[PDB]
Amino acid sequence: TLTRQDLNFGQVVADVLCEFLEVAVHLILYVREVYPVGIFQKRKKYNVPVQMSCHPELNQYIQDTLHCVKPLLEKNDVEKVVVVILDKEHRPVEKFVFEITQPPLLSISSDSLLSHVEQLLAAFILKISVCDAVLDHNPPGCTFTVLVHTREAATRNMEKIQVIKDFPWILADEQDVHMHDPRLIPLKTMTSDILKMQLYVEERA
Amino acid sequence: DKKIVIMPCKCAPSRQLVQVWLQAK
Repeated sequence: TLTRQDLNFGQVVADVLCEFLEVAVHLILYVREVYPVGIFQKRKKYNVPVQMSCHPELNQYIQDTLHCVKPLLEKNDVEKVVVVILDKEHRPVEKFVFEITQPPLLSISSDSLLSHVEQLLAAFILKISVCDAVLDHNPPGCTFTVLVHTREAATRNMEKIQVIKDFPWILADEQDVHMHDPRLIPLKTMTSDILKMQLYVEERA
Repeated sequence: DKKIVIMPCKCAPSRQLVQVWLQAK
């Protein structure tokens, strides 16, 4: 396995990341109390406790969002997937940044993602589970959205609306993309043979 | 050079819609 393309053309990493992002997003929504705790049930993933919503439409929304993220991952068009927490005025208060690098060549010397996927991804999940300790209290009535930072260069004349797998997406406006000099809180970094991923939170200063 | 950053046009279900579903059982 010399190359990224050897792992089913990026499909393996995309699938593993989408499975991971779904569980991480649910856990974020729980620990930050974006939704009432009563919709979340306790499950196990990566042999560690996780908290997953049983609300059908919220579930489907998260899945639909990640269904759009998957092809972007496969074509190596993702630098970040960000869970953005918005206050009641719709201003970012907090961002959970999953910064992803998929180099074209596998790093020979790093540990095998696929042999240790449980342990490696569990470590992120465990940091999310207890992150409420290190973050500020969010104001009441927060919502979330998901921002995808792509590898694509912006062109002068580009349509704001971009349809992906039949769902309309939009170029993110400065209200969401910009936080004024946020405080950066590191949670976890991993370098594996196939994937480099860093999780950190940006909080409003 | 700036890259394309995108978000869904539609919001996730509101907290209140979920509260109502929960309270209904």
